[PDB]
Amino acid sequence: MYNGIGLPTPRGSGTNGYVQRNLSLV
Amino acid sequence: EVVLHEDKKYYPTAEEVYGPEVETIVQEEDTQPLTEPIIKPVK
Amino acid sequence: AKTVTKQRVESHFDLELRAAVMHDILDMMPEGIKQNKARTILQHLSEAWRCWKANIPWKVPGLPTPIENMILRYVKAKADWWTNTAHYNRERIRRGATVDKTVCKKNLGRLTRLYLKAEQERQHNYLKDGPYITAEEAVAVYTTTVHWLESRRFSPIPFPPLSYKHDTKLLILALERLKEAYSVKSRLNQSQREELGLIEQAYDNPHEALSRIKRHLLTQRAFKEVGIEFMDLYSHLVPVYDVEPLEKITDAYLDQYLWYEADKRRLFPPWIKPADTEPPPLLVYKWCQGINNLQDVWETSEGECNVMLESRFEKMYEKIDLTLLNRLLRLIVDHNIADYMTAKNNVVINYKDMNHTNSYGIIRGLQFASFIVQYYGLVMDLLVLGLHRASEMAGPPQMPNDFLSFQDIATEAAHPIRLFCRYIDRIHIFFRFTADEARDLIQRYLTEHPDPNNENIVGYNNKKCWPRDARMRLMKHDVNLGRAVFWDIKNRLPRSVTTV
Amino acid sequence: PAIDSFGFETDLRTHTQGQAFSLSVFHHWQIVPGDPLDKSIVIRPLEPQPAPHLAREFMIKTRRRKGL
Amino acid sequence: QLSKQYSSRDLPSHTKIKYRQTTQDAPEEVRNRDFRRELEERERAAAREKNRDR
Amino acid sequence: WEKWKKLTNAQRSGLNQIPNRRFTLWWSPTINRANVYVGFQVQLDL
Amino acid sequence: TAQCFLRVDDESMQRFHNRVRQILMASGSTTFTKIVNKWNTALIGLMTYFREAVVNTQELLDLLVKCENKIQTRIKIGLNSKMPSRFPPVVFYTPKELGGLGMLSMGHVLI
Amino acid sequence: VWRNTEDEILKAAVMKYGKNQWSRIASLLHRKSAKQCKARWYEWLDPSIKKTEWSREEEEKLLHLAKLMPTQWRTIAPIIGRTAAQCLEHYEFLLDKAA
Amino acid sequence: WKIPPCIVHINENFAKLAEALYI
Amino acid sequence: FEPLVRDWNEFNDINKIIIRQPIRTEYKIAFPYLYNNLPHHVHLTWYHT
Amino acid sequence: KNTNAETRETLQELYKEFKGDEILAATMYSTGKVSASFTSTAMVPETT
Amino acid sequence: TMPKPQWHPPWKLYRVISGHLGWVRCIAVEPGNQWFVTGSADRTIKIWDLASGKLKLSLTGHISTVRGVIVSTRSPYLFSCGEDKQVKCWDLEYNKVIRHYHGHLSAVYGLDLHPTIDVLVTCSRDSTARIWDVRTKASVHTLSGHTNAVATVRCQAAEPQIITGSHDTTIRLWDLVAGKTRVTLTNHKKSVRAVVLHPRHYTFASGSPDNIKQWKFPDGSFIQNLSGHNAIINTLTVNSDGVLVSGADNGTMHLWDWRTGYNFQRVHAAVQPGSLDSESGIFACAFDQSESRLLTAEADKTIKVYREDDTATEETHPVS
Repeated sequence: MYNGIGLPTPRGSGTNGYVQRNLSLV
Repeated sequence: EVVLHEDKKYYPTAEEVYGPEVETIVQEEDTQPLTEPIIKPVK
Repeated sequence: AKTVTKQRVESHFDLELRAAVMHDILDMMPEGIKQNKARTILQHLSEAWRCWKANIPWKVPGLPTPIENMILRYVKAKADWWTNTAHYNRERIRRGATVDKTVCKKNLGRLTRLYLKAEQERQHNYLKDGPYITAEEAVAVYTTTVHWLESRRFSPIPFPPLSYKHDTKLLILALERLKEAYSVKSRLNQSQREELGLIEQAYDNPHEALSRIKRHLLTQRAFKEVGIEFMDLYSHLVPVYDVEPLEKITDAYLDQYLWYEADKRRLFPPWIKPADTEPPPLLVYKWCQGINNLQDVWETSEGECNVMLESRFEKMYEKIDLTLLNRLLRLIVDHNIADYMTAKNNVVINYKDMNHTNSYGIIRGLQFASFIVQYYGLVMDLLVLGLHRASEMAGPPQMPNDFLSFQDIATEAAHPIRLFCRYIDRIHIFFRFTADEARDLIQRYLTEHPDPNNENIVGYNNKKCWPRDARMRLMKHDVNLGRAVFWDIKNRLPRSVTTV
Repeated sequence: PAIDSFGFETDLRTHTQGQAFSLSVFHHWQIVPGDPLDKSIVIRPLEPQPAPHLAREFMIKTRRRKGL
Repeated sequence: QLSKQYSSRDLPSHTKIKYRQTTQDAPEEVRNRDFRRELEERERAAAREKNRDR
Repeated sequence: WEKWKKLTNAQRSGLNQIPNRRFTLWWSPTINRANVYVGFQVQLDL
Repeated sequence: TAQCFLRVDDESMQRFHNRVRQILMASGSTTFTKIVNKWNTALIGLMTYFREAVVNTQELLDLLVKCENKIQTRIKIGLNSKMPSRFPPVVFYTPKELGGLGMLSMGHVLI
Repeated sequence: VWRNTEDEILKAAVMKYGKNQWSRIASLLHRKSAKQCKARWYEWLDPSIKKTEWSREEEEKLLHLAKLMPTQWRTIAPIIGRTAAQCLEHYEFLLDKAA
Repeated sequence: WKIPPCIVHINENFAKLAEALYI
Repeated sequence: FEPLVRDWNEFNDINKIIIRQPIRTEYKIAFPYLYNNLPHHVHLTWYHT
Repeated sequence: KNTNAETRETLQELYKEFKGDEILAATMYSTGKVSASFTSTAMVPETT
Repeated sequence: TMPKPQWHPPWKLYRVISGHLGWVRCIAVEPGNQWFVTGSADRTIKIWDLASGKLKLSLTGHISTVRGVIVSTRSPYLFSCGEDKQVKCWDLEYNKVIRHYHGHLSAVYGLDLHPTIDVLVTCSRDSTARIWDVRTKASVHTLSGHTNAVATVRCQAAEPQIITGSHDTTIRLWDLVAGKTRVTLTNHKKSVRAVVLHPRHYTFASGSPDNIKQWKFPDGSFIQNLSGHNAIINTLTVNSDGVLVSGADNGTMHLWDWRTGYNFQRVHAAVQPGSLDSESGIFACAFDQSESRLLTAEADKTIKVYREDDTATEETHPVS
């Protein structure tokens, strides 16, 4: 889910733009 | 009337060079963005 | 039939400019029946362009008018093209579109020429429209500096004595500072090889040197010429001045000497702040921690208002005035040193082939120019604070204060201006107003600059980096206090000296 | 609740690969678990309020839009 | 002496001419129009606009 | 690791290739591996 | 009695970015290790000045990711390939005693 | 410094090549560089620099300026037509004759 | 129509300034 | 895909909202016009097969 | 400017004793002032 | 002498538009009279509203001075022509270049459109003209035979269809379908940079620094001289009502009677504030389609708009 997180396009950003959720959230 | 170089108007102004009845537009930046066609298409 | 691409754009512009000329007059407003010397009117045209570019008044003595008007018209066409191209590329470079490496250099050279044309004009306008500072403002500034120094009980700085004890320490520091330039010992050049030679021989025989120095300082008032060039920081340029090594050594020494003596005699009060006691991250800490320790600073119960205003002095190094500055230096140093400094700012400044003479501002690439800028900024701290509050901040001359301290709480709370720091020419002031001080300030503001149409809210600029939960909130009373405070501070500074 | 009725269709069809399918109608009103009038209940303004305060917030936000 | 060389740019493209239609401004309506009074109208309308402007 | 005469233009400028050359020789079983994406195989000369 | 929230200024981010830009621009006449010595100097000069304003500025963290990986990419382009498996991290971050290049990193954070 | 021989080699070079090609003239000279060449020509060997005695109006103007614009010799000099080193020495010389 | 072949001001308030300062 | 084209609002005021279930992109695609401003060049696909 | 006695008495004595000046007073095809002032910013602009 | 000329009212300056950043070199009016179009030596093509003079839009495609623009009566097309040797076809429904005619070998000094067929004529400095097929971008004919820059070209539906005036000081009337020169008029002594055709009189005029000349179709026979305007003549433009405007290159613009050859008015405008006086000069003139307004495009980066004077009479302005 692109829930308003991440990049529009991970194209010219120097990353793969991969997103994850902060596992230590609580 | 000591005229700090920041102001220093040479160059008589427009109204004074042309006169009181001729209008004077100055159009730098334009209206009407590029994507709005001049001639429109029909539908 | 090949296109015009990117490498033939300048070449093609000139093919067609000089074709157009040859069509234009040298064959359609002749009557030079013989053989119309078009090959020579084109030579004028190219020298008219070189002279425009070098800022030389080009006039060929006898040359018919139609030809002179044709040439002037076409040089102005080429100059409009050249300048608009410089604008265009500078925007591209500033935001980041080219990496091309000949455009970066062509454009640094184009804007250096344009800056020097603007500058030679500004010096001519000085000598024509006369000292911009009146004979009433100059006298108020002079008299106010005298009252400062006399209430401080300053003790003017004397000529570096003959058997002074510290001079080899001061000269050793000078030369260490100068070698730091050539730390790497690269391919440097002839001129840097020669400067390194001078440093080493004056490192070996430290008294031939000091003899030479004090001789210069005593007799010389006409110096060589300095060269200029720019350092391109991709978002703006920085001037970089190149002075001759002999005088570089005499100034390095004078720099060290003036700063040592000024700090021993306590010339600069504690709010003048690139100071040696802390780094900038520590000043930010001390400012936050000075605000927070003001007395009842966070209370709004009775309707107070704190205002933190911060700005810049907007051209000080460039409307310093060498005659007023000579006299204001004489209040402080030995008339010999005052004259050396002031005559050393007035040199010939030279880039590839353009030359002009500095007469108005200050060369910031001299080595005592730190001293001159901070002393002038002291005078303008005095015009902003007034002598009474500036003397409360600096505390009694027998018992100075530290950076943002006062003596008691009465004196600290006796005025709206609670803190003041002036980095080299950046100004950060902190006011604390009561309800009626604020109301009267805003009254006298509106009386003069009336805002009936609630348009004060529009100009206000905040920080679009915090969330709106954390930015500034523009209510009527707030933005009107902000503007009144600024309007009141910008009125203390004559416009011929500096502005805001 | 009409509150949590939103997008539940998409949530269900997504989780079950469209196998299930939901149709909805209003059926009746009911008491919301909230105490509409308590001042000591404050709003963490974006985190989801637990049941004791649904009507408290409901009032605050609804008037904040409309009732002042 | 017509060569067989060729070009990427001379490939067929844009092969129909858009003719100016009825509503845009066909040479017919230009055959009709009264221009002087129409122009006088619009110029007055603009002057009124920039009057209300200031 | 590894603690006059007058030179023409292209000697007084242009990089020195030797330290690049030896960085590549040192790191070379990585810069020259076999599991690659696209790349067409070739035998060094002799 | 109060808290100060810090951030790096916008014009200081832009000045860092222009400084890296002229590293990359004047590096077709430097050797890999001098490109990385200039990167190391600029990045220490930023981190040791700001030091916790950098943690709180979410726009720096991106600037540093993109700028670090532009420097790495100029070294690849200096050799003649950008294949990501010819150049694992080991060749850039290995200290200079073990023969690597000796980069110092701040772009391997999670943003 | 400078010696009759070099000064004349300079003179000859300049008068041939022209007064903006400083690098080649420097190349003719052994141990002299274009900065020094240019300075020497524009202060001592240029023939529009006059080494004569001061008209009385020259001098009275001199003192008038040196009072108007104190220690700015490069700015003063062209307004009276000698180089700033000449102007400076003669101003101290009038000051000391009246000392 | 023959063509040849190609190849200071000072205000007076400076005075009143300087002498106002000496006074 | 690469993005098709490229200050203050009141409906986004955080004091006036009630987040009981947080919006997600599945909803914003299921109902293009209800859950999105300026929804342009959009196909509204639905199926209750 | 009523700032102090130094300034009041200064301007008094200045407007009293100060009289007009002498040296700088005196010393402050076509011709070519156009072309000169156009390819040189260090001149006052003539446009004719 | 001649009959007595008609009395025409005078024209008075009434607007001065300023937005360009270099010489303004060509100007043209829409068919339907809503907007005119200027092409300038700052390389842009601006499109101005003709009522108010507001700038609606500016197109930037060229690489150098745009030296001529024109707008098609039959299709929603603008054709531009530049010093980069390129001729472009802007389509006005996306505001985009769609077509480009390649093949000249130096700056293209001017360009015209055929009103009946879709063909284009362009004249350039390589001393030739060319006939392009609007739709397949192909050169159907290369009108060669001049011996210098072909300063100007006009085309008409009657015969001959193509008239080019050049810098070797001669005029040629060309047969289009044949594609070769019928008649060669060598009456002018200095380069011919402007020629114009009467809307309803099978006649045409040709200007040069010597004097304007009037001539008669189709074999190009002398009719009369017109003299008085002794300056390099950049434009000639003729009204429906026998007004003939001749705008020159040293700024001055004279107004004449097409028929009797009597110069009744002489205008000398003043340059925009910061201009030299040698930066007065007129590059383009155009009558609007109501033939009520007269626009001019100037060497001081201005568009000067003149209108007809409504309160003058033969007894206010006697005719000589």
